[PDB]
Amino acid sequence: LTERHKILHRLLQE
Amino acid sequence: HMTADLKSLAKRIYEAYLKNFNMNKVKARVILSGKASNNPPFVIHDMETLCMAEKTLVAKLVANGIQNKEAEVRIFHCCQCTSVETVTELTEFAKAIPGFANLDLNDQVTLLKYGVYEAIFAMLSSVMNKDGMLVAYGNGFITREFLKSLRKPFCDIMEPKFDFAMKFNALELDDSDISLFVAAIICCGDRPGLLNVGHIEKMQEGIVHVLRLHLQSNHPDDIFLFPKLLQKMADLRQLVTEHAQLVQIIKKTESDAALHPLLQEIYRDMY
Ligand SMILES: CC(C)(Oc1ccc(Cl)cc1)C(=O)O
Ligand SMILES: CC(C)(Oc1ccc(Cl)cc1)C(=O)O
Repeated sequence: LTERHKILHRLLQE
Repeated sequence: HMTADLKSLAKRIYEAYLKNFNMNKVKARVILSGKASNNPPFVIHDMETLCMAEKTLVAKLVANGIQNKEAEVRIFHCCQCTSVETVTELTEFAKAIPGFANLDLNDQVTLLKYGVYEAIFAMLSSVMNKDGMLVAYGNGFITREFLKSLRKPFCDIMEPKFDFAMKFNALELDDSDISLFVAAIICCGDRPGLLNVGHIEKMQEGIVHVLRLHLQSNHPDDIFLFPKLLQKMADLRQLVTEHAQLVQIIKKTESDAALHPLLQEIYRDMY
């Protein structure tokens, strides 16, 4: 589900 | 009654909200009432004023391949950029909610995927009145009637948001209410595909509990304000479901209306 939401995933980790 | 740990949860949610959202209700109402300044926002009410406003945005429009698209496509390219910014702010806001960052990363994505546009349309009410909405960080005001005047289907995008906003604004919420409301929207145990539903439901219960006690104290005469907001949460899920359907229709029948990549992954496989 994180492969399908790369940008969201990046902002969340940031 | 409201114990110390509950007051603290409400305070850090309110502070996270004031830190992360450039535009909020107190600032928007000052602009819309025009009681702090005789220099009102530039009004976009027809094609000519749109094109005047776009002379200012030229370098940004030419940044993408947008300056020569149809007006409908240019308008909602700028609305998308606003959405992207708000999603970015909402992501920071969520990570400041106690317990959100502890969740599995998959669950953080799911909560934001399904939550952000419910939060977006709730907070959009702050910058709307019956005649239009503030744009460009409060410097512009685009009229409701101009948006209704666009061609199908672009004229159908915003009017249901105005409809929600007029009823939502009649509740007279302030920023302290809205921050808790938005936090309740994000920490929703219902979302499709959530893994640790028990633990998220727990988290939501505490926030919704603080919301209820805060509302009873902040709006004591509006006895059923909490039930009204529960209903507004249901209305937002339906508002967003229909918005997603319209976005899908536009994405299939409109060759020139590209979706920003961040919004693309939000909408993909949504409803
Ligand atoms: C509110 C907004 C801008 O609505 C639209 C409308 C048209 C398209 Cl193509 C994409 C999105 C959004 O979802 O961010
Ligand atoms: C004024 C309008 C309708 O929308 C926006 C939205 C956000 C920004 Cl930052 C700039 C413009 C436009 O220029 O087409």
